[PDB]
Amino acid sequence: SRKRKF
Amino acid sequence: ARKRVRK
Amino acid sequence: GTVNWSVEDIVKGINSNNLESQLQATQAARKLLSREKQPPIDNIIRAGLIPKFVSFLGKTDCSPIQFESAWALTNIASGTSEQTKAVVDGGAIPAFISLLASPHAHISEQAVWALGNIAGDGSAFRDLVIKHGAIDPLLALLAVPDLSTLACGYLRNLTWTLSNLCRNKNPAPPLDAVEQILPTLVRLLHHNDPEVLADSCWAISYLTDGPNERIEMVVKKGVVPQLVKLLGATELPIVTPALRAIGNIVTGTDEQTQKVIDAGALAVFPSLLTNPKTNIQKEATWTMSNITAGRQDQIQQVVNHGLVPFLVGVLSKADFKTQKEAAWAITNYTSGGTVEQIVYLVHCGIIEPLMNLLSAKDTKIIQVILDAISNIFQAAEKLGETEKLSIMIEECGGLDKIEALQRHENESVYKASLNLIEKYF
Repeated sequence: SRKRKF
Repeated sequence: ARKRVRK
Repeated sequence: GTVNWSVEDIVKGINSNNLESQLQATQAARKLLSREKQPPIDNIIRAGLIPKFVSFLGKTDCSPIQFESAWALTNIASGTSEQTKAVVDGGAIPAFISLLASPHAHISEQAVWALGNIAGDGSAFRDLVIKHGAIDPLLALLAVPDLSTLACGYLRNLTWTLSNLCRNKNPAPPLDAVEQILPTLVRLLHHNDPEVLADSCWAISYLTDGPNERIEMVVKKGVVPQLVKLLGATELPIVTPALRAIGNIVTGTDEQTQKVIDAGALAVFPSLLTNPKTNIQKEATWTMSNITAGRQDQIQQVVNHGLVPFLVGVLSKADFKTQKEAAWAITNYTSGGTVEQIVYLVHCGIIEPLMNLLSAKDTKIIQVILDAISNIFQAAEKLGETEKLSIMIEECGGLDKIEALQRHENESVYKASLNLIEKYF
């Protein structure tokens, strides 16, 4: 959810 | 390097 | 000799009905295309030589002309996408694939190189090389008990071409192709040559940049411990792609992130978060931000490894992009962390640099910082120490920053700043 892909 | 030249 | 030929002489030689004259003309063309400065690629294309080179690729009875034409076409395919497209339009892909099985090692190597260039042009040509059936022979070339019995340059070329077959998105490589390649790529990731290792790590990084199912495909092969080992390497060309792959993996589910943590990756981040290379610091802080977006036990592992002071450090002094990644990490930490963890964060000195960064000319960082402040304030509310934190924010000049932000152009920014000033100040 709060993960941000490259 | 996406492409390389051979010298 | 064969040096400094004119394109007209090369054309006259290739147009002769003499395979040996054609060989000498093709060698002259190769030498022209191997020039360090302004190789006359477009002039060679306009002369219509690519079809003749492609035809020569099939002269099994004259391996020298095969090698020379493969070299010339490789150097043509090394330039613009239009030039690589010219190479592909001449029918070069199937000829090079057929050449992969040549009994002469140098010819097979040149074919590998040419296919690498073509595939590296982009996802369309990559998938076209795959559709022509290059993966099977490419992998058959590496089907040996020990990779150390193969020539160093041969192995490096094969690894780079495979990496290009793993590269690019929109779309990502076909799933079946990735499954076919991964075992050999893992074997290469355990090879002792720094260039093979770097290119294998680059391939893994490409395969892990996407939906979590790709990350799972990669992680199921058990590469995370080796990725962590390489993350600790001394050679920057290896650490860079290893860090990229680890970051990509921690962009996924909590269990994949946990696989990264269990391999001992966090123990390497004291160096990574202080690495003199700005890109390494930036990507390490991005990885840390994605880890602090995980579960509370994972935030606790970040704490136990003594990494919160390092985040405070990069927030205090670093390239602005790294500082933005650090602000993201702090906000994720405060959003997912317990009250005790947020208190620990405050005790490490986060407030002063966090406030100092509110004077930045980037709206997004201001937003992120304000969400972090709101979360820390919520923790304070739970502990009944909101006034203490308000004093800490005032003494370092943060209240001035929020009051100035009240008149910010963005709407969410002034909304949040006003809300803080109304709830706590």
